[PDB]
Amino acid sequence: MDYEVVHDTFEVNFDGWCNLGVDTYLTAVENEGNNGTRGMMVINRSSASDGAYSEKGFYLDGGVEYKYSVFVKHNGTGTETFKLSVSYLDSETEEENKEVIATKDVVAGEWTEISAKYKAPKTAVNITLSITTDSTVDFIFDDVTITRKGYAANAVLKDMYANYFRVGSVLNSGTVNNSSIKALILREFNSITCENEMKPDATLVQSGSTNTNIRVSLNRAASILNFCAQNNIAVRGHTLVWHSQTPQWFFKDNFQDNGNWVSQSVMDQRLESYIKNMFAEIQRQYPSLNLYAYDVVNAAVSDDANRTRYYGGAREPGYGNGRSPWVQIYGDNKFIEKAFTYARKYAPANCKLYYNDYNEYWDHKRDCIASICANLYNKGLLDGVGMQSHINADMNGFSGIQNYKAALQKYINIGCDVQITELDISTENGKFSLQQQADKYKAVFQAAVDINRTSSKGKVTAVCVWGPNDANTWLGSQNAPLLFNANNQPKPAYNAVASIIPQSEWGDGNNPA
Ligand SMILES: O[C@@H]1[C@@H](O)[C@H](O[C@@H]2CO[C@@H](O[C@@H]3CO[C@@H](O)[C@H](O)[C@H]3O)[C@H](O)[C@H]2O)OC[C@H]1O
Ligand SMILES: [Ca+2]
Repeated sequence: MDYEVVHDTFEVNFDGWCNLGVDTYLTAVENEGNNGTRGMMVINRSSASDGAYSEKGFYLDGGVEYKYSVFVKHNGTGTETFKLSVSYLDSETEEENKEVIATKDVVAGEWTEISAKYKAPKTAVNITLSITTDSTVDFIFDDVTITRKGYAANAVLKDMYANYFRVGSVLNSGTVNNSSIKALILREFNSITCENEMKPDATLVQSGSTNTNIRVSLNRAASILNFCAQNNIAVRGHTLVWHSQTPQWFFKDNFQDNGNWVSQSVMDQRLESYIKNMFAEIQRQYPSLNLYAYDVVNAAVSDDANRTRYYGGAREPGYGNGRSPWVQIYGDNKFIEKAFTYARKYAPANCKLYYNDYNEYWDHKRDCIASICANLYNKGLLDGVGMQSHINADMNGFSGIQNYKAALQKYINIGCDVQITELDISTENGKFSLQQQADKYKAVFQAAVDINRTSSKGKVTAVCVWGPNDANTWLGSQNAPLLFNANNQPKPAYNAVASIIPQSEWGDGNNPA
């Protein structure tokens, strides 16, 4: 058992560990760790199955044997039976099986090692270590260890663009288990956004929320944040307010999907609380994470010209289908400035606040987004406009290079920054070739680089692609819309984008400027 694949020694961050059981609480405390170090306390359990867990899919493969080892300590009376358990999901049967791998009776007051060798089936993905007891006893663990068993800049995006902006991609619960993508991200990208795991419905906790204390959870995001903090990859938060992927109950008097719409002043409380508590938890659990940007409000301007003309861009009130529960409560887009105010209040200083939207180069919508953002920038509330940049491969037309530069320029002319937040470039089911997609990718990065070489005030501080490869895109792979194919081989677009910056100007991707 040579290689060490995991070593969690909670000195800085929670290292990807979550509370098992909706009411269990994890708290990392100084000096309560093994050897006087920082340790991880698990409290408030209410059944032998409650406890703590960590998805380690990033680090553990199916069909491989590992030695799993954790030091634990409890402060009760007599012996406690500790259990280490491993869970996976069978990529065939789609069932979660959890087998207890080590059972060990542990005396009070003493740091003890619990460990065993375990080899999960060849078809196991999402391998998850969890610690529990045979009682509902409180405990503390430290020094989790899993083992087996067998500046010159590189030609990589983050290094090539180190003097210009971060270069981002996206991770999700599924891709976080893909070894091959882990290697890709580490090699190329210095920014990650969670595709879904930081949205309101992935983070809000219904049980026990109240108007002035909305409970939140990073359990869905934790392996990602952990992976990013551990490897010095910056993260964009996505997203605090959005008419989509937000539970209806969040908007209802009794925290139930079918309650009554709440008043504006009730919803102010809940809005502020969600925002305060999201920032508090990120700080609490991943203080070393470079949370460089956050999408405070997402996609609030309507695609409908009638609404941008006569209703300040408000979507239609309601829930689902592009309707907005925010407009349902507030009547209006006034909630936007509210969200940025609370975000300015609780975000770290280095965390830049973005209004993010798509079809951002369509005149009537562009004009409305630019106006909203300029008013916010001027009040000190907003730092940047996010251009989602869900575009196609056509140099001409609705998202062609002209419309796109015009929008990039009008955003930059506000004085704020710009980020290109969710870039993908659809071939429209093969209507456009990979060679034309390469041209559009080259045009877009080239336009960002040009802004940065020109002026001044405004900059493009990130360019991010909405996915790591063509096997993992929300547009479906028939639109092959990213820089790497389904085997992570670089496409023509990658070659193209890698050819814009001369070797002399490359810098340190881990310390971009
Ligand atoms: O059924 C749910 C899926 O539909 C959901 O898929 C995600 C939908 O949101 C996508 O990302 C957005 C794309 O558009 C921009 O306007 C937004 O700012 C982005 O958030 C995301 O890529 C999809 O994966 O997730 C899984 C299901 O529960
Ligand atoms: Ca420790």
